[PDB]
Amino acid sequence: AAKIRRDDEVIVLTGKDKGKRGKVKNVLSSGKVIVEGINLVKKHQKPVPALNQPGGIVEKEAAIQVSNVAIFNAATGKADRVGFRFEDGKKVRFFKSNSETI
Amino acid sequence: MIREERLLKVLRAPHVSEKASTAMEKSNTIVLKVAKDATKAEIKAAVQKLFEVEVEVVNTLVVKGKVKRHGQRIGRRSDWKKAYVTLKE
Amino acid sequence: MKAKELREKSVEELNTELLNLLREQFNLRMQAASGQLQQSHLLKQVRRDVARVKTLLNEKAGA
Amino acid sequence: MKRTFQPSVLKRNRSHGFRARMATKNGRQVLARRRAKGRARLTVSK
Amino acid sequence: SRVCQVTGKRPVTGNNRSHALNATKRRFLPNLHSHRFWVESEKRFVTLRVSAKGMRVIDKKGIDTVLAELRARGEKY
RNA sequence: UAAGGUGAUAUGAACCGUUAUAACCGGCGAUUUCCGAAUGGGGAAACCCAGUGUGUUUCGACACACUAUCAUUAACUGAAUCCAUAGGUUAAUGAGGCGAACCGGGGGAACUGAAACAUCUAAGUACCCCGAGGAAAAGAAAUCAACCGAGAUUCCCCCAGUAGCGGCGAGCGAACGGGGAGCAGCCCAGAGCCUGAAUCAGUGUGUGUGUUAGUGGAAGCGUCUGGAAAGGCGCGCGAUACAGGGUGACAGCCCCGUACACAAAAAUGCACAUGCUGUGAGCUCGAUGAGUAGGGCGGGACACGUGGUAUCCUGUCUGAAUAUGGGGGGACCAUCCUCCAAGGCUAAAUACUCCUGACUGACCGAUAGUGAACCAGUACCGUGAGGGAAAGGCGAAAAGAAC
RNA sequence: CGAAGGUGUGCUGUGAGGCAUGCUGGAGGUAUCAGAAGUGCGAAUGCUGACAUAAGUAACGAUAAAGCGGGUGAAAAGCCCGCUCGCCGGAAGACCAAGGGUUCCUGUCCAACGUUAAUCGGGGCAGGGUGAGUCGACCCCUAAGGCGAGGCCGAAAGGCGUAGUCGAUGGGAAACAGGUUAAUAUUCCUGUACUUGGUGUUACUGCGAAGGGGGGACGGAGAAGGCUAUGUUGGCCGGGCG
Repeated sequence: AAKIRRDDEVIVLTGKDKGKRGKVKNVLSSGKVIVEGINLVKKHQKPVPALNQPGGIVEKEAAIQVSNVAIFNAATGKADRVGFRFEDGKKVRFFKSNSETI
Repeated sequence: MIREERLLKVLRAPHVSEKASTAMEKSNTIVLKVAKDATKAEIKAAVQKLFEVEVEVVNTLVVKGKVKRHGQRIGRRSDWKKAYVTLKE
Repeated sequence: MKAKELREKSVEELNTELLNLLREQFNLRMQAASGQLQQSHLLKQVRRDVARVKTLLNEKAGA
Repeated sequence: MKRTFQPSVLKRNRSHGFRARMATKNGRQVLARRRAKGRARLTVSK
Repeated sequence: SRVCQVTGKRPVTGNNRSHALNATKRRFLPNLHSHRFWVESEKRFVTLRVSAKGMRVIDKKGIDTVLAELRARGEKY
């Protein structure tokens, strides 16, 4: 009951990174996934001296909405919607436009 | 019976302070935070059976909580019980 | 733990397990108040273990 | 000047405490109205 | 309270009407007296607070059945 | 159902997982400190003090369980006082407290209007108290009617601001009859034939349809502006789905949904058929509710204020006949007509919304809408009852400003 | 390739108004003709918020009174230390009850609070602090009074009251001196004590209540005596000889 899962590869449909692809690192309950190396923000990391302090301006990955990413088809190379079928008694995902299981 | 379970549940923590250290030096007295129920007889029974040390006498006091302010919320801290357990020379 | 494993045990073994779990609980919380237990999470799991034993100590003891 | 409020927790609890409302019918109506409004301090007891 | 045990009579309410038709709330009380009746079934005296019409009822229907319906309604005698 | 989680402010730490007993959601269970009807006694609520019995005593003590009051029933005793009651002990069952409105009953104002005011009005209102239910009350003619007839109660629209009542002022205001909603009748006062008889109240067995978690669910690409396309342009497809909400600007085809087709281990709700427990059914014969109807006095209710005032309820004093009889038909009398009081039960149509879900709005949009969109019955004020605020908005994303 | 709103300008209508467009703004608006109003504000000693004025004006809360040196600090009239001066002293000192509730103590901070400044604080923040057989409560008993099984009375609610049961401001067993913490002490420590119960052997032995008796157990005023608390003086002891 969840289309874009953790270690899936996705393309991006919307944004400054539109069309660019990558694999998903983590999925957050706010309806947002993180895809590494695709949405880079330049945070000013403040040093708080009660630890070891790297400091500086560190670029990291931001959360992108899960509506903006779509599962890569990896055969034709364009984005694809995925649905759920019952290929056998455990419910499984499958690409539309060609009945292929992920 | 359910005696030793109560003995395990009455003790909470050892206290660390300046007065606790001065107590253990000048009087051989340990200071420890107990449960709120904590009669002196069951405190003595618990520290004897669990800590392997004979006990002379036990004094107990009640430490009231301080009404702190966090942000704008007034919140009282929890009310706990302190015990000075005196060990045998 | 495995709750079915405690279902296969008897009254005396579950009572000795309860007293051992409470003893381990006391040791862990005194160690946590003392400064050690970098691994704090065991505290929670030990608490849950005692609760599970008491559940069967009502349930296997009779309805 | 001596003021009207000269406090005492004994007269306070005997006059407006929880058991002094629970003794009479009109005190139980007072408590029903405090619960219907939804007040935090039902009586002055502490 | 002023309740006849046999007839169940209560004080009722109403008005003092004047000669100028002023209405004031008054009460009508029953003609209540405590009288002890000789019951030869249990063969003693039983005191009852009865009205005078209740005494006329006990004179018409005997005391033994009136005590039976008094026991039926669950009163005290 | 599940590949992500350990509630929020609210990061962090240590962990738990991924094919199944991580987490989450649902049914049933377990534990449920103390106060509170508070129930062992007391008390300044959240505290103090016990008694009795059983088992665990390392002998310093533990751990459970019971002990309120009242009503009813039953058993032992039991005075004055032979008898016996009163009284006392014990057990079993039941009740008590709270809750928004609706309902029934016991009490019951005044302001106000009358251009003053006393009868009257407001008004059987506000309020107080008692009691019950998901509805409650009524309810099966001693009713109306008119010489024709209708057939229990309740609710709505007419009749009709009509007859009437009224310092005949202010005001109050029917009924008969008509159209509808919904319709259901019984039983004891007592016996004989008879006992699973037409049915109702409760247990299990089964089915249906619900409720309590859920599952699937269609079809869009290029190009221009732009921070970002869902927008403009072009070219397609789905539709029993173009309700809605999000998505970096306005998306039927990105997502969650929607139409639709489906789903329950276990718990219940309603219908049934089924099986026990109580209960009578149906024919014959009788009986048919007495300090009652009525009356006198004093009040109240009927639209009806004592008036010529019928009818009903009663505080008080009386007091019948008892179906060859009695009530009513608006003073009352006679003739007709119609019914059978002094004993009860009863569904539906009707009223209400603390609370639950869904949907809607020529409703509001932060001085509005609930007092309260924000940790609001809060802060604060008052001895108390009680009164009672102000306060929303960075951005798409903290990328919340290193140096 | 820019909506509402805001802010200017120019046109235009007899008027309420309208149209256009510049800048701001960054997502909405709405023709025409119909329809419905929480439909138009300058006044109500209107209500709510904001902001003026008086005006940098009065005042800065006992006329017990300060001055100097050193320190700290970015900064000292006010803080700390020290030396003088002043004030109270049947209090402006020291212990509590009630009432507050952490205001106590230490470190740190000076936005707001403090009628000024503040390095200070009863302010913010983090930590620490309250030790009892003998003190007090709880406890046993009662007063005034409250509640009150049954009971009596009352439309209902409820009122009064018996046996009981609470109710102190009263009656009831027991601990003193010295030392110690930054903050507690009749609580901790040292020394020396005392009280009440249970339990267990021992010595004798009639004990036993919810009842009887005593005791507890009691006014005002006055006066005298004996003491002590306490103070003064002298002696003694240690220092001084200015």
